[PDB]
Amino acid sequence: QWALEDFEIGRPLGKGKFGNVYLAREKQSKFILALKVLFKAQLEKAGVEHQLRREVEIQSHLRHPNILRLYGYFHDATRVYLILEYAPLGTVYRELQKLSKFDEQRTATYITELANALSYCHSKRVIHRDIKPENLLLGSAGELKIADFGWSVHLCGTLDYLPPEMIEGRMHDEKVDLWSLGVLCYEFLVGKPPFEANTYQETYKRISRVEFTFPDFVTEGARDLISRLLKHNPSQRPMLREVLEHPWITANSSKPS
Ligand SMILES: CCC(=O)Nc1ccc(C(=O)Nc2ccc(Nc3ncc4c(n3)N(C)c3ccc(C)cc3C(=O)N4C)cc2)cc1
Repeated sequence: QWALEDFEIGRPLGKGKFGNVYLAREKQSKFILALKVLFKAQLEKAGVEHQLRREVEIQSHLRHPNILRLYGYFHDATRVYLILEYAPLGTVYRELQKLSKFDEQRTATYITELANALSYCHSKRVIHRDIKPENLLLGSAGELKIADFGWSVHLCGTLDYLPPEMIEGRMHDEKVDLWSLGVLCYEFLVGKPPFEANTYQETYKRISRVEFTFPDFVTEGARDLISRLLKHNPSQRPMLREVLEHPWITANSSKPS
């Protein structure tokens, strides 16, 4: 059992189409968290009510330090309420806007944390998560959090992290997450994703043909990891544990492996 009157509400942390996210506090415990408010009107008007309920079941049964936790959920008259972990330091995207680009040590550490979280996801038969920087949150210690369990709260950015097999409407694997990592790692180091262009058409062209280059300052190890991940055909992409044990990752990250 949970009800709305069990929570004090503070400010909106994000406003969205399918719903909003609020800072909140359970009244008895005084414990800070977040309350996602989704409108049933707009959930049935995309036929996803039982696509949402699957994600609720997915996220509630995931316990991982780098996955945004789902404590519980309830419904009133017309809205679904998700009781969610609050991440005090905001989106990885914002951090990247401030710093422009990340250094090798933070990048590799973030990539470690994602890879662990994703390996865990793959172990629970969860073969894909979205991990664009806007959908990755930061905990109180700066530790990275996969937050995307549907219906998020945020130039050609839509295409930018999609692998060829998806843009091309072919079948897509657990290897999609590897392409995403490739894209993130590049973005962290460079401050731009690898296939950015002024038109969707051009971005497609570059994704499709895997055409990208590195600025001078990117080191050969970083270049090696990224080139290993950005492969057109997904079966050539390395396994998640080849990422956790890559020379550049172990050399530069703090979180062990
Ligand atoms: C000049 C511009 C600038 O830097 N200006 C600025 C101004 C203000 C701020 C700022 O206080 N931003 C901030 C700080 C903390 C959070 N935490 C958070 N914790 C948990 C969240 C969640 N957000 N929301 C919205 C999600 C967002 C995405 C996804 C996929 C999932 C979630 C989600 O499910 N939950 C539960 C959010 C926002 C930062 C920067």
